Amino acid sequence: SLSTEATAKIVSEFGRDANDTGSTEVQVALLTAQINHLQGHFAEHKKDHHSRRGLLRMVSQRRKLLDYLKRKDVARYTRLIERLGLRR
Amino acid sequence: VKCKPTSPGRRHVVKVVNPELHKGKPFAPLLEKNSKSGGRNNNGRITTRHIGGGHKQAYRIVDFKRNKDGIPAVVERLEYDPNRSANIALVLYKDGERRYILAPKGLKAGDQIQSGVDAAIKPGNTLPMRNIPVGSTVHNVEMKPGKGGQLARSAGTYVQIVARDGAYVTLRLRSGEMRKVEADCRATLGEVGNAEHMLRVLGKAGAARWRGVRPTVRGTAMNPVDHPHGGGEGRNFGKHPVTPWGVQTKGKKTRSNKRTDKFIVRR
Amino acid sequence: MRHYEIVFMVHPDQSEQVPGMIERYTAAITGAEGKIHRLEDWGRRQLAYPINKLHKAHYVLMNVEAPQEVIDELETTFRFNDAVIRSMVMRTKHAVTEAS
Amino acid sequence: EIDYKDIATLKNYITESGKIVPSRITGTRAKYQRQLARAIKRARYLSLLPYTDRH
Amino acid sequence: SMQDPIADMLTRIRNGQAANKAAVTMPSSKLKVAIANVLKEEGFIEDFKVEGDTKPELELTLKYFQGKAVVESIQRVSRPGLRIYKRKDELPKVMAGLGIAVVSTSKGVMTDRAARQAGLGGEIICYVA
Amino acid sequence: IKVRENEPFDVALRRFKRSCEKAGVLAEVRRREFYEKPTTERKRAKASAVK
RNA sequence: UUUUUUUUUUUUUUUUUUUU
RNA sequence: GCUUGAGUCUCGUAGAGGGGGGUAGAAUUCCAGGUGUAGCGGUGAAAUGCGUAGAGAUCUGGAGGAAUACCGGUGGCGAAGGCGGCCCCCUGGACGAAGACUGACGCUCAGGUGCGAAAGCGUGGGGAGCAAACAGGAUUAGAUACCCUGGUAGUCCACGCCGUAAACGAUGUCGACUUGGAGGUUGUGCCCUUGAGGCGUGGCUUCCGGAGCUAACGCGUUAAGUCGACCGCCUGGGGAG
Repeated sequence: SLSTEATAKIVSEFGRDANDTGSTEVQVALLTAQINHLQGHFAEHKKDHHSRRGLLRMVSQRRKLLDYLKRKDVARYTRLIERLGLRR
Repeated sequence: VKCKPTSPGRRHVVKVVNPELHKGKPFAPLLEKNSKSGGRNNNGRITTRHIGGGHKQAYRIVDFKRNKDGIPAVVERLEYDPNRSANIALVLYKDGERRYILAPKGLKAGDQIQSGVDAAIKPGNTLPMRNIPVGSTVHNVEMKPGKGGQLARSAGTYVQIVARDGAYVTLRLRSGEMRKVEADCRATLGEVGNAEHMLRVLGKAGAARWRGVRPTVRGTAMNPVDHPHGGGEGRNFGKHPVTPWGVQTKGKKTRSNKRTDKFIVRR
Repeated sequence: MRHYEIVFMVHPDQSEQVPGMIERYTAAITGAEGKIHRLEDWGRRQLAYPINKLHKAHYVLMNVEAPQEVIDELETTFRFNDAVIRSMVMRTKHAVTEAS
Repeated sequence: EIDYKDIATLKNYITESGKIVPSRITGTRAKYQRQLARAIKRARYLSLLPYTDRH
Repeated sequence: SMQDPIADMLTRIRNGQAANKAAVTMPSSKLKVAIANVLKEEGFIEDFKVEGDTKPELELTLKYFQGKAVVESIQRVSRPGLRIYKRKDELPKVMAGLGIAVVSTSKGVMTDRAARQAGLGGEIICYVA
Repeated sequence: IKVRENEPFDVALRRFKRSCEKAGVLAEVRRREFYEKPTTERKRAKASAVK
């Protein structure tokens, strides 16, 4: 929902060698920048609940893909949180 | 009370749940341009307006006329007025001056205040109705076309511009919608400022009706030295009108100057 | 740039007012940078129903590649115009560029 | 038949009660009929297909 | 079928074998191919084959006698968690002596008879009769 | 819904408006309409007509 | 799929055994 | 280690839109005055108003209240409900696809979370036309009535405790089920597209087919015949909601 100024910068920062753009630390950096962008414009339209369940569903996934990553790969998980916080 | 900020009364913890709880609308000093209202009734001599108790009136807001039209302006604050329940606000005009204006609900930002012949349609001081569109809200209405504001307050009395009615003879209002007055009168827009102070009871009492006056409380009941009734023994029981002048329907008017009412469907 | 197919009806006999009044409607469309696929003087044509009593209109149609920021302004400056009988707006499923 | 210049030539499908007849009579493919239906709709509301006798 | 490993093995030999076929074919599984084997070697089916060896399919020649299913009187009795482990003399002895059942235990899948004679209890897969 | 007669010897050419507008419009409305129960009835009638 | 030409008419007691 | 259950991108495609917005159009009241004179509504039969202070209607001039009449369907969507014109914004669900990226992050749920048809509480009203109550004229074995003019509430609802009953495969979760064959529809691969669709083929839906199962109607594989993960309800009269 944000621009390719931030999202090429997410791929550069959270990838590891080649084609990582949809990989687990890139998808979670994605989803934490995308919420944090939607949190900038959700301030508008005043009746916006048509929109909102997206923002809500994608934060429940951010929490969930973290619950998964801990179990899968403890290095991946623990190095991710010192860049993005998100343990919530 | 269903608007926001609604400001609700407390829990039942004390004798006063209401009055109004609004933060952010009393300030001091009473700023340079002000005045008061004088003594008790003193009409000269045998006073006709009953029960009195007339101390502490007290201060009023000195801005009428308000004809400062096309000089643009901006908004420092909004306040209260306890004489009218009103949402009155501090308007700095960009020539070099500060006023007190009868503004609607949340007209601050500090906004884009400006009015007059053709120049604007915006939030606007006092605005001639012949120059501007149709709408529901109007407010000021110069009561006859050069006199001044019919409504000094934004208390919900929606007076409503109709479009092409009768050559400029607009407004669709409260007790007689064929009031028929010319669109050469001035509006402001609009009539909802403080709903909250008047959509609910302030008190049984509160300060508004005991620290500086008495309201009505009696006329008929007790002592026959006044009204046409009624013996004693707690009985009364009779035919007792409001003499010589009548009550629960009759009308009072025949003739007067203006007297433009034209249909007045009553009820 | 929605492809607004907009039909507007002005007063029938004002053949001298309308050539310039299209210039006073297009002036909102160029402002937008939006653009005219077709723009039709339909003439003094008769009416389906008795609206605004002179039993004809001066019909104008256009097909504008213009954004949503103009159409409530257009709607207003047709509606506030006491010479405008009725005015209506269709949109999208490509552009029309062929006359009627 | 999606747009204007063809429906001014197809007013044959208007029966005398002033309405658009069910295609039993010629037998058209669904895509083409469902195109012409929307070409007709824009021509209705714009009076370029001037629906029944007095309008 | 994954909610009950390996139960569909007993339903599929009922279905196809009622339904006019001399044949049925499916993906293989950790108990099914031993069941296929015992069903032939007792003779309740005519053959079985297994095919695509490196990731194989499992194929049984059903016994379409009179157009009715041989495995019409069948029941798969042991279910998820609520297992049926029975001692070497608690085992099935059904149809007044004519038998039989198919089990699994400490030597593979086998008939209840061949289990009783090896002197072992086990997992009661199905009452074949 | 507007229909001439010519030479008018009481011609009675006025007859073709029975197609819908004059004559068919009474399906709903008579005093009174039907109000409840006419909606699935329109498509119920499609089955009585198969002959 | 509009279906008010008047509203009502007390309890009984009939009752050809039986296993098949 | 995989079968990729699960998603986020990429890329497309329409309708009676979850919430705020803009709002297109018959009748017809009753009036300013333009008229024809006595008759207009109403019924199993007519009535109380009414009529030389003219029964409507019908023009012209005006003041108010604001359904969706249909390309509208021999139909379209939807979790139910439940909207009928079209549009601007928030842009539900989806879900037809070159794929990319991670490998069960999964299904299905009780207490709760939301939603919640009838109805009361509203708090202030938006105050057509019809019609419970309202108000009678009338048909009178009593009508405490149904008419017929007159009549509100229901129309709908900002906003929110709403349980809730007829929202029944008298019925969830579903994967394997591959005799099937016939329609009703939707999207789509391939054709000298001489073509009413030929060869195909999923989805949405219905039709209604053996071995079995089996009373009587017949139901005949996804359907009750196999196989199963539970969050359940199931304690007999009358005691009861």
